[PDB]
Amino acid sequence: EQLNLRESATITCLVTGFSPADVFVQWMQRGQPLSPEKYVTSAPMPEPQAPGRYFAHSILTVSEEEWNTGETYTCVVAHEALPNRVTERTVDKSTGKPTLYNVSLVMSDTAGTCY
Amino acid sequence: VFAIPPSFASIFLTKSTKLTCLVTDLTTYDSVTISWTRQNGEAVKTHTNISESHPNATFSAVGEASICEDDWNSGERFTCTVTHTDLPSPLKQTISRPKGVALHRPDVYLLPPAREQLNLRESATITCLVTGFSPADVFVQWMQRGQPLSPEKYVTSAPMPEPQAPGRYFAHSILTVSEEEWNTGETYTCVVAHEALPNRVTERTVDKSTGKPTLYNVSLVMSDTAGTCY
Amino acid sequence: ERIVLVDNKCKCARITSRIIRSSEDPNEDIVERNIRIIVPLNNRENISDPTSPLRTRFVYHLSDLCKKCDPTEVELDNQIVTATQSNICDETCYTYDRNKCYTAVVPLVYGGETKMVETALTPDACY
Ligand SMILES: *[C@@H]1O[C@H](CO)[C@@H](O[C@@H]2O[C@H](CO)[C@@H](O)[C@H](O)[C@H]2NC(C)=O)[C@H](O)[C@H]1NC(C)=O
Ligand SMILES: *[C@@H]1O[C@H](CO)[C@@H](O)[C@H](O)[C@H]1NC(C)=O
Ligand SMILES: *[C@@H]1O[C@H](CO)[C@@H](O)[C@H](O)[C@H]1NC(C)=O
Ligand SMILES: [Ca+2]
Repeated sequence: EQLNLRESATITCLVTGFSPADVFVQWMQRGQPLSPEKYVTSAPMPEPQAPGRYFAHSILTVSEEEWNTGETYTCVVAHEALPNRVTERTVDKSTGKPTLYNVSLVMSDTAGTCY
Repeated sequence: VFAIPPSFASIFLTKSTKLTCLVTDLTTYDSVTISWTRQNGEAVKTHTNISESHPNATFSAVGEASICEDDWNSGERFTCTVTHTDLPSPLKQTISRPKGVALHRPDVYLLPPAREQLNLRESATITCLVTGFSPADVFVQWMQRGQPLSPEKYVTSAPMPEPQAPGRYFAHSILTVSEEEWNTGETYTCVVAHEALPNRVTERTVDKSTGKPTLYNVSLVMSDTAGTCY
Repeated sequence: ERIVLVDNKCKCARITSRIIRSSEDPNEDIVERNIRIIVPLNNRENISDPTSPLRTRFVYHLSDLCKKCDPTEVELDNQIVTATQSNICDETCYTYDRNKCYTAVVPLVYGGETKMVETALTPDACY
């Protein structure tokens, strides 16, 4: 619905399930840190069904011509409970949700090793 | 005296080269003496093993020479100097590794038994087709479910020249098994031993479901294709 | 423009994604997902055990193919830190891999030696 307006695209980083309250969320595009005026991240509020686990948003407001050309917007999120302390989710149009899967299960007798 | 050179199976599996010169159709003669020699004046190690007299009015004897591997691939004309007074000829039979043959790897194909044999229900016959080896010394060995088989349940043929390639020789190893053994899986593996092979061993397997099957029971499950993929 | 999404050479699945520039308006450009799966009809259930039974059921969890459990580096303002790329992980190998050579060990007997020699289940892989 938002891309049909062809004005702006809001990418949402859904950091949820963290029970220590404090979380750091930064967006990067092509390995460069995006400006903090581009994205706005919420204060952590408790997850509804969870007892004390929190959730946070991060809304990156990019123009639609950037997202429809297939630019990777990476969500770098830092938390204490993470094993490597930082998780990087990336999204772009090419990964997305596909609108035409074309599968070819080539059932070959003489496959053996992949080529 | 038969001239039997130790093949690559001896020098690989036994880790020793026993140069045997077995006398054949020897009418019984007391004090049989066997010695071993080279083409030149050097003498390789004489025999240490002797055999008992054959009951059919004949005498049996096997020479031996525990020479090293590297002088077995030397190529000199080693001769088994059998000391005999009944026959004045020493019977110096010549056996050596021929240097002129250029190595070629044997490829093994495992042909499953034909349906015209399985419908007869007597006994299935899996054949290991070893094609294209130049040194003419293949040791085709047969197993069953990872367990090796008896040496008499399979007969490996003598190597014969290939139809197309003249310098390459081929062998046919044939294993006869019962018909209900083949229809209950029990994957038979043919393993070969050869010089030109990389690890000196190549294994192929067949069972009921692999070799020329009448059914392909493929059940593809592409689970979770609409779910997450970066 | 087929970007290579996965190139899994152990289950032979290759997934590639592209934006087909189909129409003039930039929205209906279809995100196309090309799953290319080679099913080995004769490979066994355990590829490294050649005496294993024939593999009949070929299940491909496509989320398990698309996991990226190699941590990547990211450049912060003051630090470079290893960053996990997925929450999934914390291998059937229907097919052999070309780069990987698989060896099985066979019992070879001549005079009862039982010298256990390794074969090459995939020739022309480590030669
Ligand atoms: C697949 O086959 C290989 C080879 O037979 C198995 O590896 C051997 O497994 C046994 C028992 O677990 C061990 O004693 C050996 O040391 C293993 N050898 C090697 C070279 O790894 C393997 O376990 C099999 N895998 C499955 C899932 O069946
Ligand atoms: C075919 O595969 C299915 C998969 O579960 C199995 O249940 C069935 O027994 C198989 N049939 C044959 C004849 O192999
Ligand atoms: C998907 O469609 C494209 C045509 O755009 C074709 O080239 C490709 O081979 C298809 N994918 C598979 C896995 O066959
Ligand atoms: Ca490799």
